Amino acid sequence: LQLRVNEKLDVENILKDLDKYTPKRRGWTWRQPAENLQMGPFIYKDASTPLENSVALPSAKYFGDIDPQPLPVITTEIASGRFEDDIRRMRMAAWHGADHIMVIRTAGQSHYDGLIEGTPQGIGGVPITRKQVRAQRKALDLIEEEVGRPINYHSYVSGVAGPDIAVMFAEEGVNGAHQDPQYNVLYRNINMIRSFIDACESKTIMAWADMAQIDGAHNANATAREAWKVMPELMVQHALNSIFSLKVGMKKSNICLSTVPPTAPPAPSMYLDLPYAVALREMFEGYRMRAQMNTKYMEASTREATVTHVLNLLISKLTRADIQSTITPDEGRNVPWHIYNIEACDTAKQALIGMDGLMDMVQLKREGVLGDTVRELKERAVLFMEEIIEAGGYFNAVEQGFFVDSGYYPERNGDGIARQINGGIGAGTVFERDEDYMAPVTAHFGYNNVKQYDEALVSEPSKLIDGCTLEVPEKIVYIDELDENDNVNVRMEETKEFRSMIKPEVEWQADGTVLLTMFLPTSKRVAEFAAIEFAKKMNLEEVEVINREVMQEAEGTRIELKGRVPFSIDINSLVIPPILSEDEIREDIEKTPLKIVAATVGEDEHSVGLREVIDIKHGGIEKYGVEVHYLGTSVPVEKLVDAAIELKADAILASTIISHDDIHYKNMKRIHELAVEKGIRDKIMIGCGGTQVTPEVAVKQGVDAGFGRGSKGIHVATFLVKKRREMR
Amino acid sequence: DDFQQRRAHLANLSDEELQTRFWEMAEKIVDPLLDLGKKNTTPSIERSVLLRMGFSSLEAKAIVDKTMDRGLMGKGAGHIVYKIAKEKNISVREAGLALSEGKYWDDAIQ
Ligand code: B12
Ligand SMILES: Cc1ncc(COP(=O)(O)O)c(/C=N/CCC[C@H](N)C(=O)O)c1O
Ligand SMILES: CC1O[C@@H](n2cnc3c(N)ncnc32)[C@H](O)[C@H]1O
Repeated sequence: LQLRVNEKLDVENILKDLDKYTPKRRGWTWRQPAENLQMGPFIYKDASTPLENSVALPSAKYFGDIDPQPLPVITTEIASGRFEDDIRRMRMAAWHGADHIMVIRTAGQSHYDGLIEGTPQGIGGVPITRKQVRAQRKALDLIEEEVGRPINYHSYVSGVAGPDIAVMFAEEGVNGAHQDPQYNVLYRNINMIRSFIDACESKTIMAWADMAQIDGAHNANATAREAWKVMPELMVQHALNSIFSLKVGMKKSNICLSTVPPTAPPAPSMYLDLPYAVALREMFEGYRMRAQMNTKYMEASTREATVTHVLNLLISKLTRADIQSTITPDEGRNVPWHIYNIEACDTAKQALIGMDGLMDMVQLKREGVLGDTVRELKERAVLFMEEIIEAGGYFNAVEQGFFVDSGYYPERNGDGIARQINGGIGAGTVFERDEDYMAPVTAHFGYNNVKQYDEALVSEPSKLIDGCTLEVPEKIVYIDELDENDNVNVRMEETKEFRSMIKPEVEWQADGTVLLTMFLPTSKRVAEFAAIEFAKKMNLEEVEVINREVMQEAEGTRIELKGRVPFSIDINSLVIPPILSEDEIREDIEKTPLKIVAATVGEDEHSVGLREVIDIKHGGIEKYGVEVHYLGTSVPVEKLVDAAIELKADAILASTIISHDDIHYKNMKRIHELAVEKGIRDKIMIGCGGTQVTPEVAVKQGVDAGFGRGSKGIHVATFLVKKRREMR
Repeated sequence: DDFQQRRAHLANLSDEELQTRFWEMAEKIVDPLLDLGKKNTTPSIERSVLLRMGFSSLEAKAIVDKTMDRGLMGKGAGHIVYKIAKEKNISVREAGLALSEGKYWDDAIQ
């Protein structure tokens, strides 16, 4: 119901009636290619359908504010701990091109042995529950209607309640999710038997939902000592979750490889990452490539991150990315702020658009060093499999510590992670099914004896109970809150005040945080602290130095700080006032020709100033088609006029630089008088400028306008067209 | 490399053959795991059955907690509730519900 572009999203109105919300859509959506698309002056080889409402790249202003959208579906990561604040950032992000909103879970939700309910406060992520999901997806339904292009809701089916969360996601129309039982074992230490048995069930459910699945390979990048050696392992994990998923019954087009280029500068990164990128995509023809951005070799400089992320988009463009995830360029500096999600989204939309149809003009030298390494990596991958097989399959491989090893396989440093086939979270929670094991629900995986109740229902185990929740949404049990203190409505009230005052925020409504960039003429430690003092003396609470870059050990250091603004401001308490374009100026002079005489006047030899507002170089009136007749310098006032008359000029421009004894105003006045004496004063425009000129003091002398320090041609031209109209 | 002498038996494969191998060995590795999946269940898998049947998360947990107390998992926590309702002539929900509060397990054991 509704949504207006100028009216804030009503979250309070969204938290309402949740017990009767259903999704509008089920499944993942891709972007529609829009072949040979025309937008503004240009034609686009690699664009998809444009949005109905969006915010263009700043510089789009020079091209009619077109906002073309790239082929790959674009992700951003929004999860602040409070979903209700996050929804607003979603709206923001969606207008900047995002159609994939991914919600990292609350710290170690992987360990929760079942669903959670309600809206407790997250920690390093949002606690995923049916309430919070219904809220966000309801909101996104709205937002996607607004932007005009379906949005993909995404989160994590991981840990010990995989099956649980898979069901909830399926029901509540979650469009994408991470699922990789390998993740559970390697990094979360969850019993390998328990989790690979669970995955079948989860993946089967996600299959039912036509959900896009992303895997966990990228976590290998992160754990690895040197990510440039982890590629043969990377190709095995990807391979393992893919065949496994495929076999469970997922579509090859829903199985997505999560693939981050391993290195970043100063390493020769394109050189290292490109051949692996090419190998990966050759081996998994048919599968989806989910390109994600580097976070390992990232620091606190947002600039650094942006450049390296561009090289990440280049990698995707030289090869393929069905999905292109993004990393906020401040990910290494703090928890993502609103503004840096939008930075990410702009960057990705920006580079890709800039790389439009680039493969029509560039191609891979597949036969050369590139080809050779591509084969080499595939072979190291194959060997890796052989050795797994050769030691009793997956489980023994993990036990023997094949995984997370800092060596470049077949090289083995013997420092990998090893898991007990019998240890871990949920050890000995695996039960054998008997001849008569049954489950009367849709999308169940393993042995299900229904024949003991009806040979004819074997393909419809839900018919045993007149449909399961997957067929009868009504049957789903909605739970609203469990904790009366740690919830959203308790949170929405600690801030209802700000819904007509205002203050700056970074993640959560009114949190008062802002960023401070400065440079100090001393070394890094001294400057780090001086920075904090300045920040303090600005009225900032909770001051942190978040970035430190050395300009030069001795000449100075850049510092970046966050802090808190302890006050608010009343919108009502601000006084806010309420412009001819270069095209308007140009058009007016094009239609009505406009002729000027200009001079540096008197005994003045300073010529630069007048010429600075005439020459086309720095935006002088010449640019707009004004006919400038220039007399030179040390021109007499009497002379200037006589020419204005001879040439039937429309305006006189005079430069007045030397200002000794008010000689500059004195000549301004002699010009007005000289024109009056000659009866052209009412038929002419008289403009005068100079270093010591004050526009008011110059009008008082009788001339039409005065210009001083900082005059540019646009100003003088705006004055010539406006004043001329005013006289007709 | 080392690597060089280990890839010896790979040198003469074609790119198609090397890929085909990779994948058939991939399938060979996960097939056993897939099996474990067919032949076994877990607390989460059972709770997830209950969720799909009309029960809540809190309820599902209680029903499975008592299903494990009786080594009954082997039958299927969803199954139990079913037989239990088709036996007493009651609603899938009332049965399941009853079981969540330690009722009808006497019956369940037979
Ligand atoms: C470089 C310079 C000179 C150059 C001039 C070279 C040339 N061809 O232009 C030479 C030629 C090196 C020079 C000579 C002298 N000059 Co001298 N000159 C300067 C200096 C440093 C340059 C100013 C300048 O060009 N600014 C850059 C331009 C871009 O700015 P602008 O002129 O102000 O123009 C802007 C605005 O005024 C406006 N504008 C200006 N005119 C007009 C007209 C119109 C219609 C509009 C719309 C806008 C507009 O638009 C521009 C937008 O940014 C200044 C000191 C200073 N910083 O002001 C003195 C200075 C103006 N000159 C000075 C002096 C004393 C001299 C000399 C007498 C020194 C000597 N010989 O002993 C001689 C005199 C020569 C003479 N017969 O006039 C003094 C003047 C003191 C005063 N108040 O009268 C100054 C202020 C230096 C000083 N403080 O002593 N100098
Ligand atoms: C396959 C999988 N399951 C669960 C979890 C996390 O869930 P918990 O923390 O164990 O509760 C992860 C973690 N990925 C880290 C960031 C995501 C990244 N930035 C991204 O590109 O996807 C995971 O990879
Ligand atoms: C620490 C927490 O325990 C849960 N939780 C489960 N049951 C209750 C209950 N009866 N009262 C309060 N919290 C409960 C939450 O979902 C949570 O935030």
